[PDB]
Amino acid sequence: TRYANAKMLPF
Amino acid sequence: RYANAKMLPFAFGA
Amino acid sequence: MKVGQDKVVTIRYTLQVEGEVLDQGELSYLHGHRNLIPGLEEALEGREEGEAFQAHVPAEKAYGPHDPEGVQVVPLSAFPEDAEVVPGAQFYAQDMEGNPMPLTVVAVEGEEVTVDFNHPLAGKDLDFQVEVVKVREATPEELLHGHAHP
Ligand SMILES: [Cl-]
Repeated sequence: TRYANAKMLPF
Repeated sequence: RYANAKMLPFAFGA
Repeated sequence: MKVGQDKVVTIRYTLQVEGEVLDQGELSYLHGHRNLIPGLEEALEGREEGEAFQAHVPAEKAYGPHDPEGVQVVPLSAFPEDAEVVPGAQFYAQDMEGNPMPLTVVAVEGEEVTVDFNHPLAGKDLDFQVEVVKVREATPEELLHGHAHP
């Protein structure tokens, strides 16, 4: 859907 | 979209 | 005291999808503020403390249907370098409003990692055995916050 130029973060 | 996503009992994200 | 609006309700539950039981627990929640999936909430409304019952909740009334547009692919660039990108692992990303959007990673294919933004239970109907163990009036502070304090 929607995404950004930011990295994912752990659990 | 996923307006239910945080509802209990099994909640996706916190 | 019966389950109703602005009452903190504590219940213990068993969840079955198709025929497989997938979780069991105890939870307390604030009734009437959209903190519990609607189908469950509707089953609980009016129940007296002590009542025990079985409830079937269709997906539309719990977690919704699975959205195909919710499954996407982004470079492994985006993932952290300490991190383990493996089927099943769970991460968050950032929406345009700035708010986190969670995901569960579905498949890793070299450079390309495919993830799923749907709720894990999306599209699946749910079966419940539920025990209402306590209903209490909500505290002012719970009311200002919108949630039972656990
Ligand atoms: Cl709550």
